[PDB]
Amino acid sequence: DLVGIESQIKKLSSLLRMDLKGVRLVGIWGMGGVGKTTAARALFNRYYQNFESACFLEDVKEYLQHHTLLYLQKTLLSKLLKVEFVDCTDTEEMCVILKRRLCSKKVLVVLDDVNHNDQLDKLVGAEDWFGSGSRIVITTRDMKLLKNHDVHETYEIKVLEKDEAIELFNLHAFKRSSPEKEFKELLNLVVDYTGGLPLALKVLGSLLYKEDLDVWISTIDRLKDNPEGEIMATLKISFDGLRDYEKSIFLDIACFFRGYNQRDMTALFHASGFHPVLGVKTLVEKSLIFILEDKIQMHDLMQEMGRQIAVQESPMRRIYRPEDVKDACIGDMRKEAIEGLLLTEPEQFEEGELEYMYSAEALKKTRRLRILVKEYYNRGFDEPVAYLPNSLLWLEWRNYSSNSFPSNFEPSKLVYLTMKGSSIIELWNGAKRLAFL
Amino acid sequence: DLVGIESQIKKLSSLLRMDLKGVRLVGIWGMGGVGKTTAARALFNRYYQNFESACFLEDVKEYLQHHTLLYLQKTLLSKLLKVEFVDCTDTEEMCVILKRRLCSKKVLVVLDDVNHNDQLDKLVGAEDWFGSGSRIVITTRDMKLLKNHDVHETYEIKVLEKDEAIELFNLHAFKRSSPEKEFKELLNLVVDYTGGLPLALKVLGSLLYKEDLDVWISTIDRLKDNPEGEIMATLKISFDGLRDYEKSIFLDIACFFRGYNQRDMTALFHASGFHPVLGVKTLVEKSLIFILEDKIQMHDLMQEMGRQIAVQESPMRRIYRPEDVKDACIGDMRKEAIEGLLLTEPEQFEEGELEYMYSAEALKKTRRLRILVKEYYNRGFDEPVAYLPNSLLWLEWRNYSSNSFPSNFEPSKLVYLTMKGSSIIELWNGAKRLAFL
Amino acid sequence: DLVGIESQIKKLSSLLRMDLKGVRLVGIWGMGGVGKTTAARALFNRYYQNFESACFLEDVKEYLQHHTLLYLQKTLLSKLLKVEFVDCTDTEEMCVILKRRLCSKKVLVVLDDVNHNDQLDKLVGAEDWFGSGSRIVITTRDMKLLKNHDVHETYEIKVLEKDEAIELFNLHAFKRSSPEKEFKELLNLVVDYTGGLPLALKVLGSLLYKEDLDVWISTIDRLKDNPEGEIMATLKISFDGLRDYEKSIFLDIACFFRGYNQRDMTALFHASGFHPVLGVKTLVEKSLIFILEDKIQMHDLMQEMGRQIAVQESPMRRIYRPEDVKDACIGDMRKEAIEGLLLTEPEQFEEGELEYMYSAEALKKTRRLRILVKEYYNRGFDEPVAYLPNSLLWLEWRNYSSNSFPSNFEPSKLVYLTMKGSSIIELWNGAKRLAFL
Amino acid sequence: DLVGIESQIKKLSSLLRMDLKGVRLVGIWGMGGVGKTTAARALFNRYYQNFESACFLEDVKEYLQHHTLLYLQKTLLSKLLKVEFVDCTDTEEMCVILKRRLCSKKVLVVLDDVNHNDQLDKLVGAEDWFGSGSRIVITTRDMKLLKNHDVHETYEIKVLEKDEAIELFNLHAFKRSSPEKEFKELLNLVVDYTGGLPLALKVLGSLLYKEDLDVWISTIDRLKDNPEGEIMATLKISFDGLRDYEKSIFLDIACFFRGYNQRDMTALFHASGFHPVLGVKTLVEKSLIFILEDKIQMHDLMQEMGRQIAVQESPMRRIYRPEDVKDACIGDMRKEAIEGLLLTEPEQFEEGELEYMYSAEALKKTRRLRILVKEYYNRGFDEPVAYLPNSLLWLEWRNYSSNSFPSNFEPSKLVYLTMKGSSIIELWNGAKRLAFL
Ligand SMILES: Nc1ncnc2c1ncn2[C@@H]1O[C@H](COP(=O)(O)OP(=O)(O)OP(=O)(O)O)[C@@H](O)[C@H]1O
Ligand SMILES: Nc1ncnc2c1ncn2[C@@H]1O[C@H](COP(=O)(O)OP(=O)(O)OP(=O)(O)O)[C@@H](O)[C@H]1O
Ligand SMILES: Nc1ncnc2c1ncn2[C@@H]1O[C@H](COP(=O)(O)OP(=O)(O)OP(=O)(O)O)[C@@H](O)[C@H]1O
Ligand SMILES: Nc1ncnc2c1ncn2[C@@H]1O[C@H](COP(=O)(O)OP(=O)(O)OP(=O)(O)O)[C@@H](O)[C@H]1O
Ligand SMILES: [Mg+2]
Ligand SMILES: [Mg+2]
Ligand SMILES: [Mg+2]
Ligand SMILES: [Mg+2]
Repeated sequence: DLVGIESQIKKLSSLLRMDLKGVRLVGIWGMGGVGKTTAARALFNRYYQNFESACFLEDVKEYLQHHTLLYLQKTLLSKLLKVEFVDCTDTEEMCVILKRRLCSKKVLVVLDDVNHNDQLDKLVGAEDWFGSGSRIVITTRDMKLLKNHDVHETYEIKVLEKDEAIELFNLHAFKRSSPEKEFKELLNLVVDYTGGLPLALKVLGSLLYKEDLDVWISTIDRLKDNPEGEIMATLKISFDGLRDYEKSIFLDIACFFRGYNQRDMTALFHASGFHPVLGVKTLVEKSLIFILEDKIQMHDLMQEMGRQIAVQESPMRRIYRPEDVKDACIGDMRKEAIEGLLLTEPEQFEEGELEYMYSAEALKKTRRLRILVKEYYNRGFDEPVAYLPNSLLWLEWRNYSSNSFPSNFEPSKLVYLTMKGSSIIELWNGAKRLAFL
Repeated sequence: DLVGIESQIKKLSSLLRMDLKGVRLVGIWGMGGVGKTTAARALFNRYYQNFESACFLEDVKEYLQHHTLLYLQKTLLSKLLKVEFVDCTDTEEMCVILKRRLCSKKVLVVLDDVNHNDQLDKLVGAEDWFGSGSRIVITTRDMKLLKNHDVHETYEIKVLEKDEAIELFNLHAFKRSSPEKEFKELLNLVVDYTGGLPLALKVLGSLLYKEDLDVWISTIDRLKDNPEGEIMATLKISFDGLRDYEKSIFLDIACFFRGYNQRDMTALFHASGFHPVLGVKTLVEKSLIFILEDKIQMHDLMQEMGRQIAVQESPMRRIYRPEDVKDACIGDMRKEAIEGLLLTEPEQFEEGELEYMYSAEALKKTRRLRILVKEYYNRGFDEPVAYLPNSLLWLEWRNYSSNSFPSNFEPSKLVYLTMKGSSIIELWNGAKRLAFL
Repeated sequence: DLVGIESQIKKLSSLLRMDLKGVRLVGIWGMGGVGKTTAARALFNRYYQNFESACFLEDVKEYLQHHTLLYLQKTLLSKLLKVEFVDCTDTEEMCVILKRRLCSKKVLVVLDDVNHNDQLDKLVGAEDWFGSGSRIVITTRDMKLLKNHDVHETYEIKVLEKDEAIELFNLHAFKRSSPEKEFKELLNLVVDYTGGLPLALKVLGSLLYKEDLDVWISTIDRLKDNPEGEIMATLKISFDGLRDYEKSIFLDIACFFRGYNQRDMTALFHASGFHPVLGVKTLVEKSLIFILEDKIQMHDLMQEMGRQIAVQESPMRRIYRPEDVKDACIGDMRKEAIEGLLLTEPEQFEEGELEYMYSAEALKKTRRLRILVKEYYNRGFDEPVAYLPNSLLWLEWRNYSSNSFPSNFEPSKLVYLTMKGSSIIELWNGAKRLAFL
Repeated sequence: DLVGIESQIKKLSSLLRMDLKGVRLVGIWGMGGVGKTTAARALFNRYYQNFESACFLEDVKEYLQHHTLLYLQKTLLSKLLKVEFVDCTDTEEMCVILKRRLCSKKVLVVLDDVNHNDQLDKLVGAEDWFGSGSRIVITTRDMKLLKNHDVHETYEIKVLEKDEAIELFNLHAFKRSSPEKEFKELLNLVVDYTGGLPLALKVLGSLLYKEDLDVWISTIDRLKDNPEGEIMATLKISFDGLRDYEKSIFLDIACFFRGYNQRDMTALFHASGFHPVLGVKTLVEKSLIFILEDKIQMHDLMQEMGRQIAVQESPMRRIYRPEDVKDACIGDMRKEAIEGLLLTEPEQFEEGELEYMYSAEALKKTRRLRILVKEYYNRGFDEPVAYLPNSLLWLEWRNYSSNSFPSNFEPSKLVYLTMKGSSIIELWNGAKRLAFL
């Protein structure tokens, strides 16, 4: 029943101001699941009587997946006015027709989802196409398309809060009734799992409906292990579009470095062949990641998205889970595309797979390796390391069994190296290059 | 000519009762091929004159595969009334229009095939959208969508009986004439092969039409070996939708355990990483399996569906057929993804492949193994077993050649173990964990 | 300009007879490229004035690939009559509407391309839907769909003759002008390459248009080596539809046995796991192969279709070309899926690859082998054979270097064995089974 | 604002002449991104008032990807005249209707994008379908379709010049403002990267819009390394269509031989199994390559297209980049499909990978090899060569360490061989065949 929305009509109304002359373009930028269309619909339903004519569209992306762009703009003209479709086999005649016919009128037009600029150029991209008092609202997942246009104001919509999330989930799961004084702990766990994103609340609300308490705990365990693919598909829509390196940057951040320092992240990505100046800016642009106190923290569910995508890959390019380490010991197949590693606690193998993975002869079979992390305290059952291949960019090691680094090691454009081990005599015998740090 | 249908109009009529006031929702839940649309059509054709207006749809799934949901509900309003299409570029205005326009009327509306709840919410999901006396009929393959709605009554439609199946097949194969007193044995074999499911009778009826007796026996042999893919595609439609573990549960049940005990099945699935509380409930929900006397018996054709799907897979994850055992002896490729086994009668190999498969060195190449079944009496040409890898969850062995279990065996969260062998001195030297049984 | 067509209007007219009362169904069955639609159009254009109303469709397959079956039959009613589309969201109401409205009229209706029986049932499948004097023409690639209906007469259309093919090609290549007294030899070679099938003549006619003589010879060489994929796609349309074994039967016939004896072919296919009673009948049914003097001769272009399809396959299951033999000597990859062989002339290897292929140790790496043919006279540089694996079904060997068969050979349900070699003392030492021959 | 276009209206106007009687067909042939539709639109907008009726279409390819050809020509008739759609379920009746109805009128019709001749035949393919004074304009990517028709004149549109490219990019990047006296060097580099092709200017203009100078240099580096896939997709559209050997010819030219001599190129392609008489002619025909001073120079961006396509391939069939050489040293996988090589400067390996690649034992693992180029001066750290496999067609070697060619070398239908080495005693001991040179 539109919970927490009334606080938004004031914010949207304030941006336009409703007393200025001419045309103003406002862009609503979200996250890909947070309330965007519902907010646009609320504004439409409140102010649609002030103008001579108004129109509203949903999911222009799907509309062009079923129809043609010329047809779409054909309907828009026939919606503002009551006239029937006018024949035009050329798009440009239609653009001139919109300019010539509806210039001397005040209208409100809402766009729901756009991804490329020719959409705006063919539909609403102008300044004098509309008369005085007209308002243009464009909803999109990234502000970049808005930036190329002359959008006066923009609004970024954040996730719901604890009280609002609980209220919405309670509304969906129990529309009339109330929990039988035994679901509060489960309520807290479920809502904490999502952390805003009302789409997830809607999906889970319809799932646990007239379901006994016996299935709720199983649902918690499944959600802990499985990403609940239904929401993951809607998030996956935003993933398609990254060209060559943004996927690698996003996968690197999601798999290993979620809340690390920015400067070291840019140093790593620049030294690894990616382009942080472009990749980081556009990833922030598309609301996949956000910067908070010089960190690159993302949403909880987006991390699960990246982890699942990394898992579904025939060559294991990202090993962080313990069982994937076991699968990587086959040999001659998975070594050539390891592209990273993350050693974990050893009380899951019970046969010495962990010691073999970082052994000398195992590391000679891999040739591309950038990230290697070993984070678990030494029990007293470790072995010295020999190879340390000549391709690493990020090094993290716990207690070091060996006396010092091997003499066959070259930094090889290293970036980050911290050693928490308490047994190191000297780092190196001489003074090597250390071009980057 | 709608055989056996007259007994159903009474059952459907009784549920609504036809004398109550307000609106009542009835959900017809079937199996994916049993008569569902035909029953809905019979009810429609019998009671369509009682109401002011009525409408009927087929295969809403396909309709959205060709059109948009907004267009679909646009036609529904234009069907109840004689008015032309009304322009609305937003779905919500259309929902309000249905509520505002057709509230003060009594109508009958039938939905043929739905899969997601937003379909019902956008089309028929309400209580006061329709006037007094309105009836809503929703046909679907699973009652779960009905459960989220306030459906008053539900009806599950079962397969046809022996007499009805024979009558329908005779109608299709010989619409006017009669069998020439030589097809009765073939008639019994063909009808027994299907076992209800009038779709299979329709498919086979049109195939053996003006065909000589010489081809009938060949058809029986082909049907024994081949699953007759045409029907298998319609059943395959229901398979798509299972998220991650329901496919594994269904494949496990179809391949090995069809009529086993429920409790051991849930113990196996819970111990193997799946979620029986969710998977079993939803598989029963989607009418893929049913529970009869604490068993998990399914339909005969669904078993062939699962077996064929398991066969078409580049990594042989399910070996039950004898020739697949031969193909699994290549080595270094099929061992790493064996994920189960089923040894069969040895009078098909004639070269000792069976003894090599369970040999000591063969079992060291496989690391993931949950189910292993060996069911054939010992001729006197067997060999002792050595490895018995440390990953099994289900064990079944015939006469045991070895004296006792190897000392290198750990139960490894075992679940089921029965030994029909008559040569066992002691199970183990000591007392191990045996956490699960 | 419709060459050779006038001889067909008489044949089609004679079948209906044009003086009978009631409704008659005639089915035109072709080959998949021979003139079918053009013949139907000629009959339509000649007799469309005799009836009150008439209609004609093209490529119902494509129409349902873009529209819905309900829409298709909606247009058919609106074509016979001048009335606008009538609303009906259920197909069955539309079928009853056709029966109720157009029963008392005489019409001519032509169907262009159908593949499944529900098309005919929903559109034209009845006897009293049409009034006296109505004619139904159904064009299809296989008579099986006609057989399930009560088609009175059928006509099979064959390829064009030498004179007609030359005339049509000359019309396409030189619509006004004439060859400059130097293209006659090239004309004969090109027309001989196609051998009828006016679609191929149309494709090649538009390709060699205002092209110099220098490119013509290159075109002949390319056509000799390349199958000219454009026509191959139209033929490929018919390939899709074979379920599991018809593809294997067709590939076996195209690759090796084109003009062999029928009885041995059925013996091979029955002994190899296929079903000749079904496969051969339906392949003849779909006009892929035809029987002439107890042979299985096919069209020339269909053989190139099968050969190309066999070539495009990552596992080399059909080796007949000489360079594929070289590619099959890699080892451990191609042996496990050889599924046949055809040794050819040895003056293309010049390094002894041919002798290695049939060597003893090479044949132990293959386990599935049915067809093996060795047809080239012994120069005096051959070696004795040792293994002769225990899976063959068809054997053909030239001059035999060895004295007799190896003692480790079992017939293994052999079917065909002829030996043209002049050096054989005895076939076997004893008397083995020889279950099939 | 249509920069540089005014010089084109005169050229197009001159071809028709605008004073002749009858109908004339003019074909505009471009490159796949150069201004073609905009030029056609300019001519339309200037001369559309002279005729009774006129029509214009865009992207007929997409129109048939969403609609049917019959529907397309249905709209064309309803555009010239004001009448509503006329029912016709057969295309041929529609063609006769166009001939019968609009013959006695003068019209202007523009086709935007065609790929197959039946499009023209069904729409505009005739001479007397239109009255005196009618003009037909057909825009297409290749003149071959025009050649089959009776097109009187053709116009090929070239890329923009330096001044025009700078003006257009400045218009897109700064529509109102001007560069802040610091972007001139960046302007020159960006425009030089594209070299005409206004589509690339449009794409890059919208990307660097209100972007700081810090991101511009990163964009230059990314464009140097990445092909900017957005434009590459539009160019990729033209790639689809080449049948079997044109792709191989194009990949060979793009990867290695861009500005080489024509005659040696045709000799190589003819000797390698391709058909230069067909392949070269049609590649020039489709405006992928052009001939300049007996060279095969292409556009700069098309070379990046070919290089990227060659890179995205699981079997490395084209090794020219230095890191791909490292990836090709795995062994037993990449050797069997090397199909060419290009050795580069050795100050990128620093471990001796280059010497191993051309070593004796490495070359025995490859069996298909046509092109091998080694272009870097000998530092004094090279090794003699032994194998030189018996399959090469093109040889290029720098300073030769060995005394002479190995005695196990056969020319093997060699084509090109130049040796810049200064240490060669004799080419061969005797006189071998040397069939081709
Ligand atoms: N604050 C809220 N109150 C009530 N319902 C909400 C709220 N936020 C979201 N929803 C519901 O959850 C769903 C979320 O989709 P939403 O309307 O946000 O589209 P969207 O996220 O803009 O679409 P996309 O991001 O894919 O373009 C909607 O169906 C909406 O009904
Ligand atoms: N009892 C019956 N009498 C006569 N015909 C039947 C009977 N049952 C099924 N059929 C025929 O067999 C076919 C089975 O399809 P049915 O009408 O059951 O659709 P459905 O199974 O509801 O579709 P789905 O399950 O894919 O949603 C129908 O075409 C119907 O004509
Ligand atoms: N005898 C002929 N005279 C003139 N033209 C012909 C002749 N036979 C075929 N053609 C031309 O060659 C083409 C062959 O296609 P045809 O009309 O035979 O369709 P079809 O083969 O029935 O289609 P399909 O087999 O794919 O269903 C047609 O476009 C037709 O114009
Ligand atoms: N000289 C020019 N002046 C202004 N704008 C141009 C010029 N040339 C191209 N453009 C713009 O760049 C884009 C290039 O596309 P264009 O109009 O050339 O279509 P096209 O290349 O004919 O399409 P295709 O080649 O894919 O069939 C157009 O949108 C056009 O607006
Ligand atoms: Mg939205
Ligand atoms: Mg149904
Ligand atoms: Mg046809
Ligand atoms: Mg264009």
